[PDB]
Amino acid sequence: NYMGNPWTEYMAKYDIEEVHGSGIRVDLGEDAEVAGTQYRLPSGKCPVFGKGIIIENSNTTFLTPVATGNQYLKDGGFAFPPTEPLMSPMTLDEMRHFYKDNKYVKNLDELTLCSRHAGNMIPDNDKNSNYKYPAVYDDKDKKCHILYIAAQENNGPRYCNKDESKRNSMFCFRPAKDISFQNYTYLSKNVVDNWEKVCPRKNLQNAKFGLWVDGNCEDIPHVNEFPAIDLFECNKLVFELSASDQPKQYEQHLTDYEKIKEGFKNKNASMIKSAFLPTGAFKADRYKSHGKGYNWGNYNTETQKCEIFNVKPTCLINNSSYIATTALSHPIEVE
Amino acid sequence: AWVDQTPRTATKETGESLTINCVLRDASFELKDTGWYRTKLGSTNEQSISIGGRYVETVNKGSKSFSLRISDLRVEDSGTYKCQAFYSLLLRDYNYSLLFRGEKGAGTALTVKAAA
Repeated sequence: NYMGNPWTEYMAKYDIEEVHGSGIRVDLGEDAEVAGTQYRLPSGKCPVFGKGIIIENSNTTFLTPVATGNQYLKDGGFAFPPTEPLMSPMTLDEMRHFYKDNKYVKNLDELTLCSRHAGNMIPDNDKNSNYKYPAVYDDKDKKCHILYIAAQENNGPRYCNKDESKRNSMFCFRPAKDISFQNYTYLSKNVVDNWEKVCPRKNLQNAKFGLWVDGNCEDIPHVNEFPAIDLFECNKLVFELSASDQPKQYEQHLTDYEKIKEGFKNKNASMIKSAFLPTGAFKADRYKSHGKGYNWGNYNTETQKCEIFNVKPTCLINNSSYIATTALSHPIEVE
Repeated sequence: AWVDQTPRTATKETGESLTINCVLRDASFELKDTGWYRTKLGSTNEQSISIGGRYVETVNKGSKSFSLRISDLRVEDSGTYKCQAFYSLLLRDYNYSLLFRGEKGAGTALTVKAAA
């Protein structure tokens, strides 16, 4: 009779579609209005551990400031250009000093502080706009980097394929959990201040996700199995298959409507402004995953198999050959 | 920095007047722009006030202070008012500038009743 589950509270933080509510590989869960025009943006309530963007055919890394023709590189990355005074990038001590008169903000955890700090950058001199920029925090540097470019992928292999191919291309890139992003966290404007309690972080040693069925934790019924030499590789796989908000109808020669659809705001000449807009039977929501995807994996350290699945788990099985991992989780860290 | 907002509370009669003063205190940069927000008594949603009509703003950029005067007060004006400061940022070249969302006052709890 009783149909409750004593696992419910413990497992809430693996109910990713609820706590996170957006894409993970690619997060463009919300739309905000800037100066009349509507743009897509990240909106994930949880930090994405390990995630960064890989720029294809460029030396330049993604936390290098965007191209303005000044100090960092030419072609540049995704980060806010230098400013006076410099709000980005900014260290932990530097942030805590800037917000020292604000009791709530000055005591935030490093990750929520960075998202909040980023939240303070005004889009295109629009004072009352809901549009806030995402950000990446680096635990080695202790540096919050504010992202000027909120798009996370553009690489249809018609232009992008060698790594740039033809005569007049501009930016090819994709989200990844590269080994060099291990200390990075991708932070949307919405990262909650209580993430370390409601969001995944560390992978679970000697644990396997399961389903609560008739007072019992049973195996996940339907999993897909991939080879994975180590936990990192299983995490990369889960992250590759996780909730995506990418326009899964990808274009060719990018039109302005398709530019915005990828989460582009500025073609840098000014703002990207659609004259016809999305119209008809579209809803405007056909690429909002709301956190729906293959967000979880059961890594078997013995068979080297990454058992990946798209239903939320509702208990844990004790099994010494397993590590339970999520697409939000740290690529490496185990508890 | 922090923004000093007065008064904290106001009990007014319909038709009366209210001035909310705000001061940007220990601020490295100058006041570049300002905004005003209100949560109506009944809602939990803070919303943009539209300056104009009975809502009149003065901004003193020299002294880093700004104020909102509401005249001919209406019950519908009731709620908690917050002012917000914005700072400027020059990109290391130019000539484009960029706004930054600064500190916000602690609020003004305005109650507006008629006679009885």
